[PDB]
Amino acid sequence: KYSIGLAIGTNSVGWAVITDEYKVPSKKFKVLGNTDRHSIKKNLIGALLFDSGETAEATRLKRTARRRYTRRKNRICYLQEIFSNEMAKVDDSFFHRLEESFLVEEDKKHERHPIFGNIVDEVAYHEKYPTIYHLRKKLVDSTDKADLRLIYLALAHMIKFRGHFLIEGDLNPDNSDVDKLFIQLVQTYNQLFEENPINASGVDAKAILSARLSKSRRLENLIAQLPGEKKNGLFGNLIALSLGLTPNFKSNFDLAEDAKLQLSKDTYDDDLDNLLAQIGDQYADLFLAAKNLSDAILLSDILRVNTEITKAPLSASMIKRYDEHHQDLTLLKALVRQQLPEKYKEIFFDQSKNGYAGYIDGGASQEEFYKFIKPILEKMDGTEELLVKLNREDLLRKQRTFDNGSIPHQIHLGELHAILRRQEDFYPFLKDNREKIEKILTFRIPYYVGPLARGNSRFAWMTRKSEETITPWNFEEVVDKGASAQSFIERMTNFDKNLPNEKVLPKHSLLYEYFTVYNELTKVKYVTEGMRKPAFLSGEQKKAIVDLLFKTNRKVTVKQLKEDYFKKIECFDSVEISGVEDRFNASLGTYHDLLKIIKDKDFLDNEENEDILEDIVLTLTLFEDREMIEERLKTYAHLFDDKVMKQLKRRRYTGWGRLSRKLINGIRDKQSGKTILDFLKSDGFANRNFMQLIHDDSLTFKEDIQKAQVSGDSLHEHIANLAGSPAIKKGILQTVKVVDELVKVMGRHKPENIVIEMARNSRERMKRIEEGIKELGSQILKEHPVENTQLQNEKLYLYYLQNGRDMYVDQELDINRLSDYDVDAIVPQDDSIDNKVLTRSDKNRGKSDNVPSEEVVKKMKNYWRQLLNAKLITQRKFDNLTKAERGGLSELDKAGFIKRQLVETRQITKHVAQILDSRMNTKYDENDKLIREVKVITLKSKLVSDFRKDFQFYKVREINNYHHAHDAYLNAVVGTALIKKYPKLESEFVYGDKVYDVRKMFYSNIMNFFKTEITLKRPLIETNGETGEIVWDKGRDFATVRKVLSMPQVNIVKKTEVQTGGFSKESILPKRNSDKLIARKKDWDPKKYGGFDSPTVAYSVLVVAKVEKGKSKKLKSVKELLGITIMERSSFEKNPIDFLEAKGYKEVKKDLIIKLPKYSLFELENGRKRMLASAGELQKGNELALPSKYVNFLYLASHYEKLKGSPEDNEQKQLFVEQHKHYLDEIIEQISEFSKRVILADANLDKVLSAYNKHRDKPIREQAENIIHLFTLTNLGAPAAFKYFDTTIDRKRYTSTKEVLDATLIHQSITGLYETRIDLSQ
RNA sequence: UUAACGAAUUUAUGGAUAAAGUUUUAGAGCUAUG
DNA sequence: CAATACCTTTTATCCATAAATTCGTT
DNA sequence: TTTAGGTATTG
RNA sequence: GUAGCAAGUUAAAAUAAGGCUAGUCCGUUAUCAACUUGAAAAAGUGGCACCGAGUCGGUGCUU
Repeated sequence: KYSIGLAIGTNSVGWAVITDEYKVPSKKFKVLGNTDRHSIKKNLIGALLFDSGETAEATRLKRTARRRYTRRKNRICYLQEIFSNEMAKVDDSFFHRLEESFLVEEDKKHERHPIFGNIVDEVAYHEKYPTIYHLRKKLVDSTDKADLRLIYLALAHMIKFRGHFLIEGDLNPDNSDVDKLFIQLVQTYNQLFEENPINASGVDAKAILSARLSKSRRLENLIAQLPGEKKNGLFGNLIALSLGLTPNFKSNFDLAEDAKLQLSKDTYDDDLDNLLAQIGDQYADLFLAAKNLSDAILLSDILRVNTEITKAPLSASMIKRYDEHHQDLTLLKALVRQQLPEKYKEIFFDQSKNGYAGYIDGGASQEEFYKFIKPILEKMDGTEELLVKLNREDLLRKQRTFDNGSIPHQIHLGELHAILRRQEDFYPFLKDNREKIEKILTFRIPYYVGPLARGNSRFAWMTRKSEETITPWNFEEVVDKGASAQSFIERMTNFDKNLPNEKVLPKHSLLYEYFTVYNELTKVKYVTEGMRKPAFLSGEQKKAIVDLLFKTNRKVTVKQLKEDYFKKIECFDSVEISGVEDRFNASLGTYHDLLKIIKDKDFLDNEENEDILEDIVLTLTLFEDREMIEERLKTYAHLFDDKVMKQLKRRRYTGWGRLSRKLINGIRDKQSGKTILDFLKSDGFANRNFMQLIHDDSLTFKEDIQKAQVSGDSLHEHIANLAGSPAIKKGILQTVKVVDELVKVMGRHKPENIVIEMARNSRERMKRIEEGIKELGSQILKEHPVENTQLQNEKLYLYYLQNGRDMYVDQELDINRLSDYDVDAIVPQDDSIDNKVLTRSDKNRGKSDNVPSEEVVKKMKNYWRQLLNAKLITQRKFDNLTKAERGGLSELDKAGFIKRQLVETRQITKHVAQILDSRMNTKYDENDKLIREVKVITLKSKLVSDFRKDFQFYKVREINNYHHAHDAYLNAVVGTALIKKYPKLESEFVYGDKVYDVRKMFYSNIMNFFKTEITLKRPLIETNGETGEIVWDKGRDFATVRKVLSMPQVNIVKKTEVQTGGFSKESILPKRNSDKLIARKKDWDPKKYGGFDSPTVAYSVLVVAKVEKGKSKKLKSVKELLGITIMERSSFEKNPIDFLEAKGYKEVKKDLIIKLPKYSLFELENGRKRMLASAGELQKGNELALPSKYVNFLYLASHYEKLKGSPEDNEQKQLFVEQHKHYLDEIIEQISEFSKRVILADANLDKVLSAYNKHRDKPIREQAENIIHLFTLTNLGAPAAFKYFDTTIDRKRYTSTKEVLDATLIHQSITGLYETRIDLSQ
């Protein structure tokens, strides 16, 4: 006797209940608690607000760095352990000095100067090496035995910050000059080729090779310069190889098989010698030189500066930055003294000012500093070098900046190696550990391995050869690299849907291939002259046709079936094939790829081999790493020739199948003894399909399957499995939590109907006209020019693609008056450009029931073709216009018109249906078939969207929040109505499998029967034709829908949420004497070191106890709100009382402590409502019930997108504006009584009241839209800033929570209907 | 996901890296003047 | 107190799986 | 990409 | 303490407090009104009809 309608969203679930006669019911509700209100009446319509669901991405990203840091302190710890023994010979407490660099001298346990204890040599250190980058160059270059403490600093500084790993392979410091490497490339080529020598001469390899241009475009430019050799010539392939590329040297040597080489792809160190052996080892000396050039080019963009003098280019690159910075500072500091020496104190001494003082000591960024001084630079003379350096963006540069990290880790290794090479002569431990120390810089946990766990990480999957601790140097022996890489993909590979305990098989599985071919073959029927009736293929032919045609060629066409098997083997001269399409969809693609390599067809058929062949494709599909395949396949090398194995490693397969082995060949019928595959051949004269095999109550598969699946799952996992945005799953879980409570209210009765709905270019318009009159060549673009912002007006925009001519009339159109001209939909209602057309009269097409008539098509069949070839209309736009010559819009073509519109295409909503439908219908009849008690309808969102605009139920989002329940009411109404008159469409809307045909087919505008009068008659009492059931009464029902819409009480609930996440604001705050300064790590008093600030408050707790007051220390009873933070929450839950006493409370009444989560609800005094927004802040209580005539008004007053509808109704819409023009004073009057009652902000309303008095002379459409902003003052929520016209009005925040503590607390259930009220007294 | 196969984008989940920011300390501030 | 103003770490790179979505095919 | 709660200081 | 002037670019150390299961691991996603029952997961609990509508009000019947 009822129906539920839902409207699911991101931040809200909408819900309304509808009757046979479409009233929304009401009911008296009991109220718990100590308050005198023991019952309340509430309408069975509402909505549920909540904060959006948050994606794990933000969180995971924090996990990367959380690890990235606990792995970097570990990398420096590895350096120290090597030095620890040897350094103690040099400095007893060098490292201890560093560990404590952060501690203040009062807390420091050693000397204050780290590199050396003494103040005197520490000064001279910075005196000679102002940057580490300075020292790095010295540590690379000198031959002198430099102090061990310094060597550590340079090396550790490279290991602390490596640069990136986006290059594999090695680069060298020697390969910097491309010409010196280029000539070495030519120089070698002539020491090998005395018959066709080349020459360097006058080519600029440096500029040409190292350019932003394409790795191809640079190629052509170089061979163009040299005397004219071919890109295909040997030299070009060598130039091509050096530029990252994939040359084919087969052309020059004319080898039997093509061999191609890339300098990023792995197959290179191998590919050289496999090709090189045929040519000879002498040739290799060339290719290494070509590789060398490639490395010169690669780092050519990264180290742009000259670097010939030193082996340490990067540090040299810094030292120039520091020296340039120093030079230009003096010149700047000078030139300001010279001409403008009044501003200089602001510039170099004021930290706040984004000056150089702000740039260094203040927090000003390089972009902020640059912007700040660019004006001052151009007021003083000599500022050219300075300014050309500022547009270059290289002026007074810091050394460590955002743009580093374009640096690849290799060039650091080049300096580390150089230092290590220098000083190993002086320090023995260095020579031994040089390999061991470089690996620290070089190592990187390979991603497929993952976090190195000991079963104690949810994320980790790796496998260990020995249970011992992992260092970068023993990684290979302890970590089972491969099996991790298999576990790596396997944990993300889908499971078998039918049997979800077993892993899915590889897509190219040989077993899967057969399964896939025999399943298409079992349903093949052949008709021949001899036979009376068509018959399925039998067991021999399936087993014969596969052996005969599928093993012979890759794809099997139907013509091959009759000629190659039917005629040749069965000697049937003519036959007809019923089941299959033209070619067999399935293929034995793995069979043949395998066949060619091993060349042993006998090997492929012995079922003794299936496990051996399956494993190769499992290992062949799974693994990325060429090294790894070999370790796995070696087990098979005895069976196979040594040449065979070489090809197998090459073949890679990508992709995962649909079904497990256990499903196809494992599961067996207890009675038949046969498997699914074995039933797929030889099923008897009745040959059954795969789906058919599972769905036979006689066989054990329906009994075996269901045993595995029930073994079901809880809702969270049922919900979490759903694919799509994690925030919209919150609305889904909540929307199903909503439905479950509604049934409880209706006396645990199930409802018959359920309607669900979920809701979901400025310059583009200029270019489809720009180029469409360039191919037209017409001057209508020049005759009238326009701007890019105008084209969101429909009628203006249609003119331009049309060229000013009517498709229905063929005449030139006036530019000024388009209001009289109609926008015409090609198909009677689509509002897109694909189906919209602009003509003076929409009747010129002919019958408005019909497609534009043959009379206009004969006039304009050519003109719309000019517009297609100029892309001024789309083929769909054209094909719908032209369709009048293919018999017009066919009944089945018109069926495609409406049917496509009605059904929800979105896969997520469908699942929502199963969730509800399978959660509603539990009973099963005596037959296996399901009992369809509740009908789950999924409604499109546009259908209701037009319904509001059509039928005077206009929606305005921001005045109020009721429109969410309104959207649900309107979904329950339009849905139950559409299924009441159309059970044939039950299958199309409802999740039910029932059955619907397309054949039936007069108007393709589905939304018509509601209409009392329709633009060209319908009775006001509607009934289904066949059953006689009365479905819609236009006179009786439409009043109740406006009556329901215009209701002043709806349940609006904000889901209460404990707050989770980060402890506090992330910033480090400088030292302070505040007691709100949170310690960063225990030993650091934030007053001395600085700490955190601004904790997030998880939830507030209510405390009634005594505290000490005054020097008197008299205990007096206080009742207040304590804010439990996230950091605090752990301690609090263990012992609330002890935790409380530490906060200062005494004599705490434990029983009465109430944990108040965010958004908690309090009613105080005259029924104004306050939401607890924090321990110390509050949020707005109630939503303002502006009467419906205004909502309908303000939507029409706002004059939404001008007017879309028909112009004759639009005049009435315009008339409505003026007739109710005095409402603007009534609207503002509505707010004031609502403001005074609930909102308690007089301060603001008065400037508001004063603002509205001022703009009475401004037009209504301008005035009405600005009035809308004002409601954000009344909106339930958080105070926020709004502006009227030109006046910004600040927010009024409620910085005290006193008033709440003596009020009544409202605990509300998910719908809002069940309550428990608690009056608060001490 | 279509029939059925492929391709691509986007979103979801995960791994391995990088460069900045922020905070305390170390980089003897001097010269007139109480 | 309650106004009033101010504050809130960011930006890159590579690899993988899966759905959903909108293109293609012989 | 802006929300809306901490935080400190004023008239 | 004020006025003059020199100066600045670099570094170490922390990067959610921290936890035990001490791993080159883990620590910001999801989930949550209330009350009874539960270690949790989870289960349990709230008569109806009519006239009406500024945020639910009244009446009749049962209770």
